[PDB]
Amino acid sequence: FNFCAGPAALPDAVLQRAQAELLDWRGKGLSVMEMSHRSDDYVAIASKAEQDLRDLLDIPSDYKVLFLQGGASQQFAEIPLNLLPEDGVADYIDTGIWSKKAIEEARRYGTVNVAASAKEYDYFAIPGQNEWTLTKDAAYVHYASNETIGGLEFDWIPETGDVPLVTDMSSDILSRPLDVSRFGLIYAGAQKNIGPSGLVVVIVREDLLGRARSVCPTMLNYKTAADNGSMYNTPATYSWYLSGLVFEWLKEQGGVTAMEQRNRAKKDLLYKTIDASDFYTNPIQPSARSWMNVPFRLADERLDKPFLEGAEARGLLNLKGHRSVGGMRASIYNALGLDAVEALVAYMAEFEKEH
Amino acid sequence: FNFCAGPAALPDAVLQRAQAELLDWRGKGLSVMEMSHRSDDYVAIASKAEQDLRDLLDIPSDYKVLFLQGGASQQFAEIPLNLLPEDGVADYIDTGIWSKKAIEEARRYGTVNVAASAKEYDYFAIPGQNEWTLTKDAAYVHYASNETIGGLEFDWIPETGDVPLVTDMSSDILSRPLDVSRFGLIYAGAQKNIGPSGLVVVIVREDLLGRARSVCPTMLNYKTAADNGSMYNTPATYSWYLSGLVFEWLKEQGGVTAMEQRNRAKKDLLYKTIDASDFYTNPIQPSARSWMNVPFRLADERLDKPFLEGAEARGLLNLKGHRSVGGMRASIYNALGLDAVEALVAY
Ligand SMILES: N[C@@H](CCC(=O)O)C(=O)O
Repeated sequence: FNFCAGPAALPDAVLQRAQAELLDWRGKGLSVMEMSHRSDDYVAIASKAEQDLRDLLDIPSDYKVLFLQGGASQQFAEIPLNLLPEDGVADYIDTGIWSKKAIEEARRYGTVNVAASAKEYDYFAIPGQNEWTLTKDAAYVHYASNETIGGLEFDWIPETGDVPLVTDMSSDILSRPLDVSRFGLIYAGAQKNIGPSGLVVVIVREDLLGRARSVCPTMLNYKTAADNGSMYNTPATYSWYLSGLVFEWLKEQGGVTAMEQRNRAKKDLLYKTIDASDFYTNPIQPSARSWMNVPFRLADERLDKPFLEGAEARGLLNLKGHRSVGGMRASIYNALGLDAVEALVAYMAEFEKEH
Repeated sequence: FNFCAGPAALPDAVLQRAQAELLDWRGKGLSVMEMSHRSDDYVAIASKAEQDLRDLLDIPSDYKVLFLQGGASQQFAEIPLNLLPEDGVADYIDTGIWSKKAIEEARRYGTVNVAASAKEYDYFAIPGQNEWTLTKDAAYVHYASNETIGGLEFDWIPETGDVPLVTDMSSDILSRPLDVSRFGLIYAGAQKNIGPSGLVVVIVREDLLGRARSVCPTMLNYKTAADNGSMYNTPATYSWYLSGLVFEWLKEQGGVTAMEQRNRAKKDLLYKTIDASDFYTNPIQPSARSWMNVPFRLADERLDKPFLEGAEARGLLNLKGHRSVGGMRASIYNALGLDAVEALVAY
């Protein structure tokens, strides 16, 4: 039971599958690691991963789906490099640490307008859109769907008229249905629900491609990736394959509709437990409580060490909160079942009783 | 038996170890795939990978060793972005496809002087340095030590004074001893002679860092990966771990001197076969014949189909040449034993 915020737990079945065929994929005598990315076998693996992702999220045909490298952090530069004209303005929304890192990298490429900030609510809530100061002809509006450390998540899709929406969904993509047509670009570092580290998925409106500024590297150009099936150069071949295994696994589990029902029940159970007493606390207003990342603290912080030691004594790993916040944090991505949250909540009850 | 140009086959010992501990690395109930890069277990893996590499090539202490993403191609932009002042000049050496790709990308960031071209020699030979037109005040000199497609390789190191040497060693790194101190920057896509795709190794003089131009992305700034142990953000954790297994394996095999002895054998054996008859042809002059990639044409190109068939028949796979090349090519990287070249010369 691995509650780590990222890289995240992979489903057992996915790792078992990758393991069983690691030396000899489909009896061909080759690891997927040993495959040329231009071989028929690898092309079919890659094309199927792309298609399975379109199927999962019902991605419209006028979106490109890219499998890139460099982590979500590299997108903080790739987005304005591709989508922000040199004299333009980008709107950014600040809801915590990751949306602030995106902001900082964009300033190096042009003018950023920070159109809203959760600091007015001490990051316990997201400012409603009526408080936003959007720029009329902004090149795009950027926000982080889910702040992994802060446990703060959009339940809703911002209305921005004709300005393309751009969203970091690294930590909650594929956790529930998603109306992709609302967005100009969706991206996700894979190490939460998609899969293996390094890999990044970018889902982008075709009509937004082709305007990368001249200083954008070829390898950071969306149109170049799109035009070459994410194989302009050598891709992260094993990582791309693994994410394919995850997409297949997701489909067999009942897709994003099923993840929604499961993730809602998981999130409800843990929040119910925390809200029950004043021994555990989560200060995030219900309207923006993340389904994926659940920070909480104990009333008496002197009990942190015992809590974590006991948690590790049970099978409940990596509940330690990010050092910026302290306390605890249960990350409960797609790969974690209700049994995981059941076991956590059972220990939390046992612990409260003794203390 | 895998004569593929990329990626290299991985040593069976490595893949078997990777398979055995994919779910439960050293009894911790955890996949390396699921380890945080900030965790102590993964920190030790990554440090040991770095250190083993440093040992393997005898990298001096004033070199940073970076584990990056995005393929060797991405270095075509990262190099000028970090090492080429906007008001400056870079010398590039053209010996074939990959060194020309590197040139074309560089031109987007400043002035590029192509100081030498194998064009005059139909890429059958490398122009000696006295034919070169180096720029005295150059930020660096870039060349590819091994042109993977063309079988064209340097056996000598350019002497460029106080101008930094920047070299693409994707296909030949770790195949022979290397005098790292001669270079400003070495980079290598891991897929070619190490095995893991995506990952890139960059080996760069400390004193070259810190001068990247304002438009350089944070994630493509060498100083950034250098000051953060290649972990400013999440690295390609699995590929890094894999490459570490390969480094461990290389030490067990006698390291890089032992690789040199083995590769010279494989190289010399295949080349002996081709120079024996008029049946096969390699046009590359002996002085620049690659040890790593060995292209050869058939006297009757209309008989190339039964060359391949009888090869797919036997164990010998992936011998067809690049779309642009036309013919055959064998890649005899480190993980390929003499028995493979033995097997090949027979059929
Ligand atoms: N084999 C599981 C871990 C099992 C456990 O310790 O709970 C995994 O790595 O996904």
